[PDB]
Amino acid sequence: HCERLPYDASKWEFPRDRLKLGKPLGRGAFGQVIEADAFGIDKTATCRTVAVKMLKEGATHSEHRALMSELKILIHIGHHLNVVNLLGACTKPGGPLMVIVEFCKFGNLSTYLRSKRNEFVPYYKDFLTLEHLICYSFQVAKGMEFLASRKCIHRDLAARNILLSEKNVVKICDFGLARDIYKDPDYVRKGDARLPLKWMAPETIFDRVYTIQSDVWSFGVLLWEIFSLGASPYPGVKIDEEFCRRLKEGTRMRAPDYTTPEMYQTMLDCWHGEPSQRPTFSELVEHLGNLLQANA
Ligand SMILES: CNC(=O)c1ccccc1Sc1ccc2c(/C=C/c3ccccn3)n[nH]c2c1
Repeated sequence: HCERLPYDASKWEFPRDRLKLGKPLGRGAFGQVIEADAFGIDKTATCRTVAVKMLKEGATHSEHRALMSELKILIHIGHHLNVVNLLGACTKPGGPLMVIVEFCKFGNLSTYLRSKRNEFVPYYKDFLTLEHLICYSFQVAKGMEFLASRKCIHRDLAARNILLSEKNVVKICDFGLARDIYKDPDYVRKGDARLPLKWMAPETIFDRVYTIQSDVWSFGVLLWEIFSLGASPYPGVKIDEEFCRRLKEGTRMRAPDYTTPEMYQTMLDCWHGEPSQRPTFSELVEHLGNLLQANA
């Protein structure tokens, strides 16, 4: 019910003429994220690279409403290291709605990890290591625990919606309308929708129920993506009625190439058939914290 939420223009509004729009970072049918240079958005009189979401030719007022509600929910959520943070917005009539968040130098985590297969050692400068992988996992759990604390759920948690910034900081985001879900193989036709089926819990697939505990299922798939170094889930499996049936039956992915035994058990835990029996994000934070320390 985001339509009832506040937008405080005195706090968030940023002049469109102080934004210099650059190259696209992601394009969907109706939306896009573009790299931009912003003058003084978060520090007095200093230029800052940012990411701005706005609509595209083809969009209608209903996409505009959805983008406005995205802005309001980002205000409600507030700041945490492990979520992409809102820096401002352009909402003034006469120009397009723009939602401005921090820029994350390395882009999405799925693409990034997939590029590091020849630059990974379990235990070489700028090589990824097992510690990196556990560290990213822990950070995303911290960010999700934070989102849950705000009574929000993600609904599209996946490595493609995690960004890598400087100093090995990862941030949860959602490309949303700025992803071409009609051309993206990760989204599969189900009725009138294109859904991220490989990341979805059985209750979401079958009952269209979304909760924080269904986000936990997705987090388990995210873990598999991290510890496969950006591989595509359910390798060599057609995503159809048979896939969904077997998932309800209890079929799970095998251990990915770069996992530890306890990381794989954590994936299986997140994939409990019973939502209430999956760990919470708070439990995951504690566990991943211990695993990180054990690695060190
Ligand atoms: C919930 N809404 C959002 O997450 C959101 C809001 C406003 C603007 C964008 C986003 S999502 C997003 C997507 C990509 C980014 C990037 C960087 C992308 C990048 C960087 C290098 C190479 C390729 N891509 N930084 N920040 C981003 C935020």
